[PDB]
Amino acid sequence: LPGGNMQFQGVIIAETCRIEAGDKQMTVNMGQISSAPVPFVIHLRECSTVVSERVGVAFHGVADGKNPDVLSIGVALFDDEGNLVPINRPTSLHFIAKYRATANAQAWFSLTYQ
Amino acid sequence: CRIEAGDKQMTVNMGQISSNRFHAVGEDSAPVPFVIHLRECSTVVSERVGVAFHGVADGKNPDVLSVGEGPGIATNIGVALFDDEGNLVPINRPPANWKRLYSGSTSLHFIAKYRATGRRVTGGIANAQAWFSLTYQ
Amino acid sequence: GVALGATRVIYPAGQKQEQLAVTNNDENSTYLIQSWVENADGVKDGRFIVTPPLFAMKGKKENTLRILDATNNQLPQDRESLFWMNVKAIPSMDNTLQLAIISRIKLYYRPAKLALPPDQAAEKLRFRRSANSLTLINPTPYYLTVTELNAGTRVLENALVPPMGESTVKLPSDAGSNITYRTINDYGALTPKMTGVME
Amino acid sequence: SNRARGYIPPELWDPGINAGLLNYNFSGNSVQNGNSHYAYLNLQSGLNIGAWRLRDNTTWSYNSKWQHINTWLERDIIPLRSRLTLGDGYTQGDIFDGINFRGAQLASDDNMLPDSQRGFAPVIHGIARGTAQVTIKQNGYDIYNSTVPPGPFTINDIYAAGNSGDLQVTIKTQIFTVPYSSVPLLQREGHTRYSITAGEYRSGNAQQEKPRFFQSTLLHGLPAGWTIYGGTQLADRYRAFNFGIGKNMGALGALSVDMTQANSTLPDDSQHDGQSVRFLYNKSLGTNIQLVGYRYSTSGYFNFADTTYSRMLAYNKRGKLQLTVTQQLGRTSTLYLSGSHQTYWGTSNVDEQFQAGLNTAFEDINWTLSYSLTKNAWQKGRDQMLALNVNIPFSHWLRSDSKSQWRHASASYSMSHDLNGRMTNLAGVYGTLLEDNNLSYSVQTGYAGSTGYATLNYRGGYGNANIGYSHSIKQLYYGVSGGVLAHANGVTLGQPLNDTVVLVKAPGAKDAKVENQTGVRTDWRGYAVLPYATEYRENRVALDTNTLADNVDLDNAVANVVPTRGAIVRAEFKARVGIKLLMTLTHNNKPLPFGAMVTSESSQSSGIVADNGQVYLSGMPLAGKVQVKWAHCVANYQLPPESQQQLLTQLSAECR
Repeated sequence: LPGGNMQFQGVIIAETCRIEAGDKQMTVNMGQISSAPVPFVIHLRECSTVVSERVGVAFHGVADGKNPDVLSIGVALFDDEGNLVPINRPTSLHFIAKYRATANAQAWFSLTYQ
Repeated sequence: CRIEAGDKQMTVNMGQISSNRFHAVGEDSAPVPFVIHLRECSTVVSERVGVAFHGVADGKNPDVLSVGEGPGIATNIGVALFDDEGNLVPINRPPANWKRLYSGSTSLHFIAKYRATGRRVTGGIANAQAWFSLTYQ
Repeated sequence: GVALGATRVIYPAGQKQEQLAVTNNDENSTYLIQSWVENADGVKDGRFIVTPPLFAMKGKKENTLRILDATNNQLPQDRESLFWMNVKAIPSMDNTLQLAIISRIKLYYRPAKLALPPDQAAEKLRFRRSANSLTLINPTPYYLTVTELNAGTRVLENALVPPMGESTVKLPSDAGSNITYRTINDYGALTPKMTGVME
Repeated sequence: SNRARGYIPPELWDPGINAGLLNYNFSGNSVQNGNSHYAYLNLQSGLNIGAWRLRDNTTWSYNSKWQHINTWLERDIIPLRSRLTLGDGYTQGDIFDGINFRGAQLASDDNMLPDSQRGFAPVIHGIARGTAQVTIKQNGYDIYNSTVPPGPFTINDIYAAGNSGDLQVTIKTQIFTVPYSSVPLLQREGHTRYSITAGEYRSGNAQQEKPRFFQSTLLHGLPAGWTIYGGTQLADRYRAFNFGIGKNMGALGALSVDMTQANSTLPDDSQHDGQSVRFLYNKSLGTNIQLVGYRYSTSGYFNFADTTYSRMLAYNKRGKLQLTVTQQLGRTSTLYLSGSHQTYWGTSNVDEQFQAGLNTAFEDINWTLSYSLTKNAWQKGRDQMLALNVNIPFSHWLRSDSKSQWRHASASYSMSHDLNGRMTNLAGVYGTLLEDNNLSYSVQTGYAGSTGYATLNYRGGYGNANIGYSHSIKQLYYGVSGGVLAHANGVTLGQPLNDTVVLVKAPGAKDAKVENQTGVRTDWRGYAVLPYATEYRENRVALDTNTLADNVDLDNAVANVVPTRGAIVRAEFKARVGIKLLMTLTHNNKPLPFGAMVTSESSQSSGIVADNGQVYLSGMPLAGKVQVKWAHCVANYQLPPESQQQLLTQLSAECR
């Protein structure tokens, strides 16, 4: 005996990629000062490739009184290539922290989703 | 044994599911239950029934339903139906799990979930249509 | 750890509030989540209220932030409005450099009565080719985002054309005549490839 | 010592609460020719004390008496990952034939195991020379990808992909394939199931007697895909023993073979020995799915149900053959053929059943053509039927995101041809009407005589109510179903329950819809009952802030539960009632330090100062002061009489 038609409704929505770091606590151990390369990796998982690729990366923080491009001696950040990454500017990323002569600092890694 | 007239035309809403809920193929979303009622059933003729679900099978997996193709339609996602015991029932096949009958009223429960048949999940509407048939002993 | 439930938010006009899911899947970390609403140009505004503005969470846990509107129906009802929603995830700690994660997404204040369908708005975009620039003009009051902008055999940078306005992008002289583009629906899914019509 | 993906440790399972349970389902039918009234009330009582689930089913009938149908007690044994159903029940019937009974039944439960370790999935071995990563490829999909330390590795959490194909083990570098095919009788290596059962025998047929039997089935897996399954069905006058083996050949497919030998004592006091051999072959693959099943039984072989008849059904089955061929045309069309052939002993009667069908789906329209052919020598005729079904949603013509309520409506057209008798054409509109889609209209009219069926199902926060009218004979169906949960804090009403239930406790917050539910709303007291919850998994229960009252706020709107089967799991939410206010608090003409804590004194609330001293507080009265800790301060405040009317109150507060 035939039964009856049945309908299933539902919608799927994309979401922000989960963002974490290889080092726990979102803390980088720069070490005591006396320059010193401290590498740390940021991971973007738990999302689709299109969403992961269509992002915008920027850095924010307190600018040093002498050098606004150096996070408040100071801490500088370099990418894989080795180019200097200025702060306050418009799946695994490795960034190297260095000590620059001009101690706790805080930085804002900002990801904008298109 | 006649089915309830209301059950012959029912719609089940799965709500909204986060895409990253499906990392790899085979994972399932939040289950949603639905029931089918059989009334005035007589056990003299038969005491056992089974349910067969005929529908459009997906292109990459013939065990789940299809969500269609077109703009604004989720891809690599299908609808999977499971029995009350949690075992997968292959759609578009004769019934495999059989249930007993009680004189008067009988209720059959089933579960609907979202199954990922692709590496990546694309958002959008994932509506589907199927139907059920009863096979008596 | 910290994750939002949607890449974009749609707020219908007259709605009392909207919910947004924020989740974390780490059992041994404590996170302080702070939120606020920015305008199109990136200026702090009180037109929207995030509740809670700042709250702490521990372990595997998910919460819902409520977005309230105090604009008092001042935004125009003839077109959509754009806002930048920011979610800051402060890791509660107990030489070290601390990092915070700021996720920025788009919130579209959409009026009640609209002339054009949101899905149909994608294909109504128009293009103009200057000596070295491509101008995208939108005859729809809907916000439109262009992705995978192929000019011949090469791609170009993404653009955010405003409703009832025009946007300009670069265009190499050696780029092919054909123009192809993709748009994003309200669900964050790329629309099927559509050819570029010239006017 | 790696664990399965999505593993739940055996400590987060909630035993539940010591609570009662009632499920009422009253159905009445008024048939007018007539004016005959039928009532089929059903009551399902239940109790949860400790970790024991007591269930009772009783049906009251009426025509214009009570019948105790079922009664059992269930207890889940975690160390054995099994369940003991002390009382009434029935056998699984996976190996033998399912039979109702009343007695002890200790059976392994697969739901205890994680979702990854389910179905059939070959274990992946191999020694990794140096550090490397392994990827599983199937139909161009990375099934699993993770780093592996040097040395031998074992993978046993592969998802039950089903038919699919072969798994390419891309290690980073021996690239080798592993065949993969499964049948319902195939199990992963190491996985074990058992269904020990003892007690009396019961059945619906009154002629059948009530003997005492012992049924025990054991299934085990061996390396290289072997699966060995045995079983015994010992009884006083019936002895059946089954032995079988299943193997995944791979490219050839999957084959399961079993043989059952049975000695049966018929009511004629005659002993009969018989055998039954069953083959099950499954093959995948553009894609042509083939399923073949054969069951050949020699004369004199009978099931345990055949020897239970009264002291002092004649023809016996000889062979059952089943063919199922599925071919997919394109990415849209699916054609299926199914055939069942029956042979007996001493006669040429064949009960043939053939079902062919084609399903196609357009962007919106979904249409299907099916043909059925039932041949039975008892009736000396071949019933042939042709059925065409078309489903068309109204969104095809309606504009996208339309404000009309018709956007959820859909149309169905059905054509039925007997090719030798009366035809039928039925057209009907079905959809939802209420704000939360709790309504369901199914109004259809057709010609065979005119047949008009209109149902107005409704799913409220107290119970489900269905009213239907059938005109041909004027029948009227009415039905009220619901459930009553008696917990420690009181009694609540809601929709009919299904196994596990979640009692959400929101004291002071009333009329709060829950997310991803069919209009389940909290009562005036605040409690609510979810109809269903997943067993031994992580759930997600959330409250809709939009439906939340304007004077109520939730600290943690979303929670997660891990409910044991048949356990009433109580999830609580702290609801703060009062005025929501964002205070700009300043201390010594300066904003308070970031991260300082604020605790209410009049009420129980806490908050963070955050930036610019903008602290958000909920449930606060019209006056009073709080304590700010960063180092202690107090700040009294006063509110206008319209503060309650205003959704959010912004005031400038001054510290000590």
